[PDB]
Amino acid sequence: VGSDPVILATAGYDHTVRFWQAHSGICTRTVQHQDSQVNALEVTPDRSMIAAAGYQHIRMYDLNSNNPNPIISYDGVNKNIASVGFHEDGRWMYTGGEDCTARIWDLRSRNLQCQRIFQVNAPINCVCLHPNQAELIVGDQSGAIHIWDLKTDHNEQLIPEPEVSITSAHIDPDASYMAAVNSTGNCYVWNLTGGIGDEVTQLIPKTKIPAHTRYALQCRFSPDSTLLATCSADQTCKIWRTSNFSLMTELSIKSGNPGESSRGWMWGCAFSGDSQYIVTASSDNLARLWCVETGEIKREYGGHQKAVVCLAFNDSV
Amino acid sequence: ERAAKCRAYAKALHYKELEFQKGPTPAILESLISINNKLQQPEAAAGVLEYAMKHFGELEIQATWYEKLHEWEDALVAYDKKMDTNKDDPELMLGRMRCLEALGEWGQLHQQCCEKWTLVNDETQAKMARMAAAAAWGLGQWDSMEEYTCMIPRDTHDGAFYRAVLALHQDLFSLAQQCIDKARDLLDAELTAMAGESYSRAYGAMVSCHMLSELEEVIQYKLVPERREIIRQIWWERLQGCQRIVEDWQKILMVRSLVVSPHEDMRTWLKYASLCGKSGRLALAHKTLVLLLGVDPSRQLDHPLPTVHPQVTYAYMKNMWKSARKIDAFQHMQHFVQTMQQQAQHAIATEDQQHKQELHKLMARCFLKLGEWQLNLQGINESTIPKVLQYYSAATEHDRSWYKAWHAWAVMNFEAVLHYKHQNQARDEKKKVTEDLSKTLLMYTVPAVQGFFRSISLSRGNNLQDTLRVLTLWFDYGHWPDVNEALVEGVKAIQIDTWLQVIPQLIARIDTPRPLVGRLIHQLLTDIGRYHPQALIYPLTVASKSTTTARHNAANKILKNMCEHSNTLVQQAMMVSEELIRVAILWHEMWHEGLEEASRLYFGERNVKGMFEVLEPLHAMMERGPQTLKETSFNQAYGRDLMEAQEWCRKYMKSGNVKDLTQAWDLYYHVFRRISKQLPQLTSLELQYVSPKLLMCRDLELAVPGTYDPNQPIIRIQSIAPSLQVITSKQRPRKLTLMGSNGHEFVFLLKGHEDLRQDERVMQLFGLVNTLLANDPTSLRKNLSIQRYAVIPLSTNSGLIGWVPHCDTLHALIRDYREKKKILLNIEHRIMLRMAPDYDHLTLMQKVEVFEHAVNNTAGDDLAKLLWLKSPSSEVWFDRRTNYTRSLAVMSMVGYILGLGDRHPSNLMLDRLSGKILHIDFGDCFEVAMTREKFPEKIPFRLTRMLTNAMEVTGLDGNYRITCHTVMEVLREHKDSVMAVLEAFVYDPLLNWRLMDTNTALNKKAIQIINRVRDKLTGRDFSHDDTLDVPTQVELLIKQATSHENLCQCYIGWCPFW
Ligand SMILES: CC(C)n1nc(-c2cc3cc(O)ccc3[nH]2)c2c(N)ncnc21
Repeated sequence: VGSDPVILATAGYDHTVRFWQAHSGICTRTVQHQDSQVNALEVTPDRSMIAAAGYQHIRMYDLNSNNPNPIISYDGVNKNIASVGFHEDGRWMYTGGEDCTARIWDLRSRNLQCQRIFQVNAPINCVCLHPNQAELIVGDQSGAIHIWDLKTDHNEQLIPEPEVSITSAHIDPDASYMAAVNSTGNCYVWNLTGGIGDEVTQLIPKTKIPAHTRYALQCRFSPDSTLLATCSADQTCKIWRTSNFSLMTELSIKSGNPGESSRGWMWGCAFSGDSQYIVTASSDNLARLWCVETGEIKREYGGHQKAVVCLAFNDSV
Repeated sequence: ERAAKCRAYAKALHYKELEFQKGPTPAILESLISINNKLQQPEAAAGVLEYAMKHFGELEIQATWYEKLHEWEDALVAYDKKMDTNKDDPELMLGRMRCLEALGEWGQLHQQCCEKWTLVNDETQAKMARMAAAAAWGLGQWDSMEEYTCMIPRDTHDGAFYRAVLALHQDLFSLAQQCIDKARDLLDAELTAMAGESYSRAYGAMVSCHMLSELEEVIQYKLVPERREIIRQIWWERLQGCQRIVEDWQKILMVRSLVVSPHEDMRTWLKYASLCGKSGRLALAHKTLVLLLGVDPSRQLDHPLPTVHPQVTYAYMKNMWKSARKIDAFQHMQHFVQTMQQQAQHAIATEDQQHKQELHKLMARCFLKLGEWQLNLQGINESTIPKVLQYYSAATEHDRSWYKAWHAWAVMNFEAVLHYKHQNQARDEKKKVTEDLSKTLLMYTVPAVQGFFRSISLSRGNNLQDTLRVLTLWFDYGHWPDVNEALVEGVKAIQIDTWLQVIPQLIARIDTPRPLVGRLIHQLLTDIGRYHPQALIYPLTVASKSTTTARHNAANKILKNMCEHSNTLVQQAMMVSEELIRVAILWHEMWHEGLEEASRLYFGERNVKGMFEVLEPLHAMMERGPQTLKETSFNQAYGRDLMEAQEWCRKYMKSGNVKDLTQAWDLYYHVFRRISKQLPQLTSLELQYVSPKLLMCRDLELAVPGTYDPNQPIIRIQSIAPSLQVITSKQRPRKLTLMGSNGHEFVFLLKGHEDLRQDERVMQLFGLVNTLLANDPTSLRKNLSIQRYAVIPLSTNSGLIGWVPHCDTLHALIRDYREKKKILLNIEHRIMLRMAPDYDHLTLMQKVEVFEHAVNNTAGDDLAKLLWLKSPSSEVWFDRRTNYTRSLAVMSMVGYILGLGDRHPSNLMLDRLSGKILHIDFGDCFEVAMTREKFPEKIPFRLTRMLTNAMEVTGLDGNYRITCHTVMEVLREHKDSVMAVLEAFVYDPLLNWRLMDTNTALNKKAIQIINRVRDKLTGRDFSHDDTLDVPTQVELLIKQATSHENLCQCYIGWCPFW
């Protein structure tokens, strides 16, 4: 199940974490995650085990032992845990919580405690790690984005438009671009002054995309740095050219008549390694696989009883 | 026939709206403002226009919008913009002109008419005539009037009207006589031509008919020299009385101008100018005063003002302050006063006493402004304090009476005390210090006290604030003889009446440890005892049964003093209250709560020392022996078990066993199971079992609770109804009903275990807010009021609440509708759980979806729909809605300042006869509900989806928001009275307990709450730094009260989807 070269994971309000075989739609294994909805899923760089950020815990089921239950649970934090992220070298894990803290966990040791804590006023929705492993980008509900230098412990903060909750941020693998998406449904793009190694690492504003009228729920860059994907409460995943920042492909699930009252938000996405395909999480209980170029619905992974809020997607050798 | 015409309309609006429900078209939008207008519902329709703007910028040209929004001043500058950018465009000019004729800008209206006379447009030629006739009428130029009248057709009411004026100037009264009777008939027939769907031309016909009847008196003023006082009286009275917006009075005066020049009217035009300043048309107000001065728009700006007419100058000076130039304004005042006192002291040759007096009274007003303005320009500090105090005392001198003068002086003195106290807390934050502090505070306290006393006497009927203030000083000043002397002088001086307003506050300090303070209180209360007892017994009775010795001691003393006096009243009231507290929680009910508590401490907490404290008062309670049949029936079936269950507990006390203790709980759980069974059986109480004494009571001298007030003959407890329905609830409250000595019956809620003393002061606040709303003319225009209750506390546990008729809880009305229409009551709830079983723990983002999901698959109607089906007609449906929208808004704002939380669907209700809404349960006050740990309210007041729905379509734009600012404006104006009351029970010694619940000294906590409140009353409630004006703050509140993010967070019971 971590032995298949393609790990595809789905989580939601239905107390399971389901694993799928990408190319078929067959659900492989399914895992018990009770007493909470899953907020975020992320497969560890090591491909050994997957993390499930939820209500006041991060349970972590194993991809190699192909069977058991959580190897590691992390506790002692109140209010939700919104984002997870790992540092390339095996042992570090980051989290944004409703408790207004970004936290760094030593995976290679004991303690329900965490190695570090970074307080903010206002809950943290998303946390991601600059590819250089040196800085952690933190977005909160006030509309502030914090760059946390993991060396200098210097915090530096940036608000775009906000008096508006920034919902997710992400940063292209090539470290050229950073993107923040907020509850207005805007998408901000910054250029990266690659300071690094004896660092500066500045951000130069490039564009605001009027991506959506409704909440924008997540944003993500293709591994290529070619494309920017934006998921939203308008039941849509919009894929943007990084050359143009114009709309390339729109994936959506909006009925076919004004009187259907929605059914489903586009909660998340993950690109494929070759950036050819995109996975989609939705409140209509499905994950979906799309052709990024045609916007074809190349598959529909059905199983969850209740809504789907997370994906994880892995293509490593 | 006339009452039957609006019925046709109301019932058409109902559908016209229900149509707009299905799809907002500019078509409907047009026929909605129209029909709402015939229905002479102007402000509701004005809401419709707001929606017109914020969706279709599509009768276009922002100047045409500013014109329909009667905002001529905005439309004029927007029409200039649109004329200079574009070309001539004959219609742009017409609008540009209408803006002038409403603004009374005759100078520009006449010029704009002549200067542009190509006007190849012939309709443009026709409309042109009417305006440029009145324009020339305001500019004297009668030739110009005649020319432009010779172009107005004699068929129009307007054509016939302006002929009447031209004749009356050129003295042709037989012509003028006939022109009026024709203009009447040309307007009579015109009011049936546009038989409803007209402008404020049905309201402005009353402007023309007024002018026509006045213009017939102008005829009377030419021929008969002996109505020159009769006519001027009716002219003058039908003015202070009359209320017609600025614009109409211009015209009305212009009629009177044909006969009396402004310099003979003066008071008339100063009164008019006065109004132009309050409504905020200063540029106009000015031009009136410049004429009355007959001296420059003080273009010679560095020069002194002319003292020729002291009254007119004073107007100008404040018009100056209200205008931009206000350091300048302040200057001219200092000097103007100096010129005035010299114009008195010398120029008063004896045989001129009236001039002297009016001159001293004008000065007192000047001195008040001087103090007022000085404060505004400088603030409060060591340099202003003496000056304004001097300014005010000076004002006191020249008027002696005058509430305002004596008030201002006291408040200044009282803020001097505050300024220094609050400075010294600053000093102590970082012996000769205290000795100068005490000399300081003593120096300003005594006059403060003194001031408030003379101010109170001059109010009488309207002084709650001042009265409360006297108390702050009285209680706060742990009594230094100086202050005590001044108080005891005052107490003697001022009427007893006064203190009734304040009885709860006084009794809150019955047991003041400070000796010099207590004495006076007791004395005062006993004198309040002498005249109007009744106003005293109930409140004293509560106190006389108080765990705290001091309280019930000193309470009894006053009652004793009242027996040498009204003994059998003290005696009756004594027993009626006792018995009602027995009836409130029956013996077994107390055992039922006391057994639950004791099992939580023992079996759930290992607390036997807490447990013993729970049961022993219930054991000692019965130790007295049964006294009513119900107490004996209980005693038989449970007494023996319980008395021996305590036996085993008291064997354990000494043996320290656990097998001794386990025999007791064996017996204890036995009776619990017995009682629990019989509890849902309690659905009625009969007096003859429960309290016999109360059944016996016939024709008492005691007054029916909360009915006593002077003015009104005393209504007494003539008999108590034999049965009490027990409303089945968590606190099974009884529905007690009394028979009145006037005939009519009086119903009450007899509550068991809720400290009703808070809700009491809350009523007090509402009382005041009602007075304020009655006194603001706009609020009075719209009948705006709060529903208050009669809250008669009985103990810390119990009390009586006045029963309001014709009401069902919001929850009820819905529960019924849903069951009638076959909808599952809690459907939004079930839907939400079906979607997300873990709803309570979702991220905000996640919740908002689940919430929206529920909302989108359920009817938003119900309340709107059930209120239509209820209605017996359609006009009755319509006015019940007008009443609803307004009453709901009033409490929205009031509730906000009060910080009134917990507004779930069972805590508010709707009077099914008037349509008005009413709130119950005022426990969760101040931010409390939002500060709590579990499930914190984010809502400022329930402005929920079915409440919105039930209003007019275009609701929040219409009557709701309008009524919002109005209420809020009244509140901010009277921010001090409102705060007097609030401080009164934040710092109330017996009520601070509701702020140590932030856990589940207080000095600092109480400070916050009040600051929080002031912030709300000054528009600082949001951004610390901004000072938001009303409509902004209002808009902000609605926004917040409406946000899905806020609502999806509400505790589910609150029903954020209702
Ligand atoms: C039983 C339901 C319908 N109900 N609750 C009340 C009620 C009003 C009320 C007012 C308070 O200040 C404190 C508690 C209260 N409880 C009421 C009332 N005052 N009059 C008529 N019905 C009423």
